[PDB]
Amino acid sequence: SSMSYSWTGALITPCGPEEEKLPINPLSNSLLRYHNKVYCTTSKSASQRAKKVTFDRTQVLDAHYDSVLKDIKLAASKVSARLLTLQQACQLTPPHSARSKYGFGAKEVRSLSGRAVNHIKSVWKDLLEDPQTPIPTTIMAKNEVFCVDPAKGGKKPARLIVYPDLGVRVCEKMALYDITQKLPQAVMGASYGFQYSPAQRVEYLLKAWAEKKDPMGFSYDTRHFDSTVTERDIRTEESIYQACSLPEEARTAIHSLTERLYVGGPMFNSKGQTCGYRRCRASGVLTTSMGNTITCYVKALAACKAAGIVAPTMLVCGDDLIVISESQGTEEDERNLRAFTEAMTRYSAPPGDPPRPEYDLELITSCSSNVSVALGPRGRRRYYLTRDPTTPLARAAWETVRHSPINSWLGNIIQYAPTIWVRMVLMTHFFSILMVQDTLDQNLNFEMYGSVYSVNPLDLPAIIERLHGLDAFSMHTYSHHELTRVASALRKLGAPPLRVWKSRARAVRASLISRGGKAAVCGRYLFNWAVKTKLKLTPLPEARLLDLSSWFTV
Ligand SMILES: [Mn+2]
Ligand SMILES: [Mn+2]
Repeated sequence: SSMSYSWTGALITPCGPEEEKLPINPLSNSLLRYHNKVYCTTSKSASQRAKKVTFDRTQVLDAHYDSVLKDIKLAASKVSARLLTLQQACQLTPPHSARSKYGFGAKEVRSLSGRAVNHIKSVWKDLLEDPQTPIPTTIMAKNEVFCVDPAKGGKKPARLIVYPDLGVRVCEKMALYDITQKLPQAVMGASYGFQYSPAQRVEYLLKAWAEKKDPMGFSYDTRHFDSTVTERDIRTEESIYQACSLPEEARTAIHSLTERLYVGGPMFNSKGQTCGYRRCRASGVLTTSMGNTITCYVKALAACKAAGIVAPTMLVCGDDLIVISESQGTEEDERNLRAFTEAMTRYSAPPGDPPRPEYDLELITSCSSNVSVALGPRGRRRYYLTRDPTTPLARAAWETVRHSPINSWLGNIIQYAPTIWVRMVLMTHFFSILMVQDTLDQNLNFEMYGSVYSVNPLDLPAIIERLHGLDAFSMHTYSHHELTRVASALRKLGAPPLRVWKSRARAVRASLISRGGKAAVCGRYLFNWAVKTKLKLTPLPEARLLDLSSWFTV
């Protein structure tokens, strides 16, 4: 039926300047050596991406899909959602959000400037009055950093980002922001993945695994998910939104945004030239995350019915899915997963990599992470969330005139504090850098799900205990998979091996302790793994007074 995109031949041009690596990387050339391997995706590869995601979608639904969709609409109907005032929506605009073609930017929006408020007022009226004229969007290449993979062609091409003007983005929040805060939990409950901290995610997956008599689990991820979303998927998303109790003015704007923006529209490059036409999800609209997660859930739950998955417990984040279910024996499990994949392919969610049943929790990777196991000194098994450290380490080494990688370091330290690579490598490097700079007490930003939280490095012990438990400071015996992966990624990036990081951490620890105060607490808690004679760590009173509850929610 419909093509995901069509193209005029105009270039996807850069949105301003694209940074050069410099001949010296002074903050990370003591972390790793192979800086040649660290690269940033740019508009230069945007055309290769465009080719890869342009294809004809043919979508065939069935009675399982219809039954699931009915249950989801009924679940939606329990939600009451309100319009945000124009001013409320204005003040949720991030401080550096891309400015408007109409001579104002995020600063004016956040301060309720007269010019910006009046312009947005007219954008909203036009939404209530015109349910049809397509809204123009800008297309740009995502700039993000990876390590070269020769096994996969060297450098990945940049993702495509598609977004409307700042005035429209404010209007989207007026109509749909409150729905984004309520709909996913309402239709998915515990299956909604973007409500869990790493430790809570682990706990959820362990609980599901344990309650199967004979558990089987698998992961599923869709190839180029946004381009596989059909105009009919998007209209079905509106009908799920419309299932909630909404004032009529919201219903009118929701429909108008769907027909004029969400289902498709023309795309212009940063130079204003017409560039193509979109008939799929625009990654950049307010409903991208919620839409992906709900549509993924509809298709996946229906495909579970198609395939005969027994007693499925799901975890869905965007287009990432884990299903833990009752095994029917490996032979039927293999067939069922093929049925699952075939059904998802009919629903227009074809697989990136073919899914495979697994019977060991460590071997299932979803949303770029997996559960692993370490011991204490106790022999007591402790489970925690980890991931391949390759991309975390590459981003740790991106340094330009415009970009400092230190927030990146801190983010990984916070999210993956129990891991051996954070504890021995990133933590060691982080405190070493900040000590030599004498900036240990200068706050840094932790960035997660579009929010920024101010963090003082010297509070990391309390933050980590609050998020991960004191066990995060005493994991002893890591798993074979995890040791292999971490050693391999350090070799791949030219970083010192773990034994060298141990020697460095002994020195960092001694320096931290010698400074007394909070710094000494960092040394004793975060680097207890480094010394032969372990100190007995006790609960930190400050951790009880931390409300980190919004850090890993939307
Ligand atoms: Mn995907
Ligand atoms: Mn994915």
